[PDB]
Amino acid sequence: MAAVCDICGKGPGFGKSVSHSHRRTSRRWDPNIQTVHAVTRPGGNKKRLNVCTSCIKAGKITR
Amino acid sequence: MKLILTADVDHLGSIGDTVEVKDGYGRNFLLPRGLAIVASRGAQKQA
RNA sequence: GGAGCUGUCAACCGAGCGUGGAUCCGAGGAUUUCCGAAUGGGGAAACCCAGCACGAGUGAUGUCGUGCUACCCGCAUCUGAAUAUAUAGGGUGCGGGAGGGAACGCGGGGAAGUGAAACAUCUCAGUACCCGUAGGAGGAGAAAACAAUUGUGAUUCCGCAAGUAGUGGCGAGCGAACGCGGAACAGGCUAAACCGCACGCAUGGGUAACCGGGUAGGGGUUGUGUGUGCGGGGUUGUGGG
RNA sequence: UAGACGGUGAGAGCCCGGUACGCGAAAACCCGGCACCUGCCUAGUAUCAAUUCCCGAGUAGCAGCGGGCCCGUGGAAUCCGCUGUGAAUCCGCCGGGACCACCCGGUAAGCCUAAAUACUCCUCGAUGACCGAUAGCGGAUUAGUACCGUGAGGGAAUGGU
RNA sequence: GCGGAGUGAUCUACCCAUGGCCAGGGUGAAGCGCGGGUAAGACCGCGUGGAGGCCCGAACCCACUUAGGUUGAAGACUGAGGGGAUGAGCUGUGGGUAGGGGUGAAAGGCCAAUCAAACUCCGUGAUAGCUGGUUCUCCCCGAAAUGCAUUUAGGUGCAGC
RNA sequence: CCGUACCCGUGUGUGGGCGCCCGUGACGAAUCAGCGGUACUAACCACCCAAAACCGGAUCGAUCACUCCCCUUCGGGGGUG
RNA sequence: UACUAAAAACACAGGUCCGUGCGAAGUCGCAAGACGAUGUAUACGGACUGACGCCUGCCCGGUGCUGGAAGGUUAAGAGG
RNA sequence: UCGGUACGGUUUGUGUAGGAUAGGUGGGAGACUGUGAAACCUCGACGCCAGUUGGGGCGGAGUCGUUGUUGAAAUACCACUCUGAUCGUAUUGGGCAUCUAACCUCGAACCCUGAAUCGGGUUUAGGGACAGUGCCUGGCGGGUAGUUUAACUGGGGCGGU
RNA sequence: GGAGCUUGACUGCGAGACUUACAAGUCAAGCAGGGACGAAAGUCGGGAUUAGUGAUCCGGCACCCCCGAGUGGAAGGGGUG
Repeated sequence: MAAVCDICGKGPGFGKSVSHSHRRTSRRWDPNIQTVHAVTRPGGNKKRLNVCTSCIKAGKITR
Repeated sequence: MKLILTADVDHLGSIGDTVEVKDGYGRNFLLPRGLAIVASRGAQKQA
């Protein structure tokens, strides 16, 4: 799971890979986006949301 | 994490005494169950 | 505007218009089969087939005509299941979008050949190329910038600086900045502390100690605290609110 | 104030269409001006003690991995992105090329900002020590046609009485 | 030849669903019944019946040898002879897998007459120490094929002429 | 096109035949009292396989603590108990 | 092996081994999701051989695999 | 449970002086009347029938510094003795065991789906803070991609330089 | 060949030549300082000579105030060995 954080825009970063011999190739840094059940009130539908840990730290924190 | 504890919990202690939540226990056990709230500005309400 | 027209290609007929203003020029408007974003459904594009409503017509089914009918987003609003609160959904309504365009711009993705007398780092290059995405230009911008003791006082662009200091299997090669001189030269609104209110959560469900401050009194009642929201205020670095 | 070009039977200022120059817009559009309409203010400016609050938060900064800036992780600052941790509001915080004390400068994590600059599908007017039909756009002529190709695509020749 | 972006499974390779074709003969399994056999079985000989990745042999699909053709009648054929021909079959319609990938009863062959990685366009005026070309004249003067070093000996730099 | 069939559909026609509506016929509720069944089933029970601890027997070892004799280079094993 | 080469090459049956305990293994795809399979150890994918008959000898040293933990070596992180 | 950070506490080896065996040294060369009382009885880590320290009871107005035959032995005041071992007050890593509360379940039933075997929601049941995933990091790895693999070579190769 | 004492198997320079494509290599009288042998004159800048070696970049040790990205320091860089 790496798809863009639904409520921030934390997309993947793209770049290279500095090998020991410096033969760089393409790689990307995916954000730690986890699938959580999200509600809008005490006891809501608990739909679904792939969201980053920084939002688990502040924002849409339900469970 | 500093949550205003509103229920007698063995882990944390007496209601309104203190709090040392390990950044997640309260997130998925106190805040969804209605046992504690976020100490945003309620510290004045508690004391 | 004016006496000749009926376009040309290919040029021979026919029959007509015209000084009362034709042909011709330019604008606006109407009409605008069918396909194509094509979008009532569907599709071998230019084909077929439906539904709703109005109306024409046949002695009546058939047929025709004019309108409406995709999706997604957002806005207002009714209902709001499984499941009770309640939401997702569903329903109705009004706007916008959807695809093209010759080049130009931004962000982001991201090569090889070549060169390196081979060649991997590297270079050719963040070009070509795909998507997104605008605009008539855009981007960038109002100093958490430069200088280094004289200070300047938003950004951008051309030219110096310079093929330098520098960086590089110190190889091929790459390549600035400060500062100076020019073009055009504009800087202005918001958040937050606070205050008065609406919504919201607790307390007091009473002695709240508030009701524009205060005085003399009264009622003693919605006081207090706090989340969201509207409107005042405040928007700055010699620090300011 | 017309000798620019072109055409007319051959080399035209005075033959012709035109040029110089001056006129010229109902209506529509664009621009500008005028009036209406819309919309802001019953001041916080100034002197002062400094008790208290505030100046953009999972941000800054730190660590690791990467990008890029002359700067090829190197002693590697500034800037951007990802991942964990994770501060403060003026005796503050960041920068001034590892870094540290002092000094100058500006107060980030919120928004907008025309001109100068670049470009030409297309439409005007003009130019040319540019071409003259095997050249110029491939295309002066039924031209992106005939034709070739499953198709994407490739892609002619023919001017002159 | 390399890279990107696109295009083609309408021939061919494989598969999928769905219809069809296979004249006419030959052989005559199991099963069944009878008789013999055994208490039954095992076993033998008969009749019906009729199966086989069965046989000979047409259409049909192939392409084994030879001859012919070979600027051919044809960018892979013909004639005379052969193999399979009720099956792992053939063939049409319809569809899909598409390029560092597909497919393959496996040959490194087929993928629109080209496959030890298809085609078109773009990068691209690709590059090559290599081959071929490099357009009118005249006048003066006039070499080397030696030496050093070279991921170098068919090239180049410096020296010598 | 002459002649003869078949299918879908509309409207007109005859009379028949059925039903609307009335009428008729057949099933047929509705509550209350009792009583059942256990039907579900709190509990509890029959079976019911599993069974937290605690006790134990063996199992080998490249685990380890102790020991017998055998070896050495000194680091290490045997059948063992 | 169209377009020089049809066989002694290939291929199935048969016989072994390896792997797989279920959105299995393996493959396609980055993932989702498919195939395998509307199957699940008498099944499935993979490797060698290629009916039947008799058989399939010796060798675990090297390199593979499958199991093992004493020690050694042993990144980051922690600590410093 | 193991192993740790900080810290309040009775506090630790018959190796040597010996009523005096704590790595050691000390606001005091006594902590006053202001200490767990040299009585038998009996035994706790050391255990040496010996002790600073003891181990439980007590003839309830004194062990004694100031009665050293030693490092000045009187530290159950101090460095709170290195204070092990340990009694535990906060903190904390790993492993061990369990749970439900995140999370997971092409595990069952139900809902606009009466338009579905996908999805989505609920409930239930079972795994379960593991796994998968993100960052960093080690290993493996011709399955994949890009390159190299010298020369006079008495043609080239082997050879030798 | 042999014996006694020693460390010039040094420092900063070295005109001028050979040789050579270039880099590179090779010799050098004599001078300043300071020292060894020598009573002295004088010899000594390794071995009777020629073979015993390896360009550049980068990195490491010691040393020299050479700089020190505002200043004073440091990191780092620079010079000599």
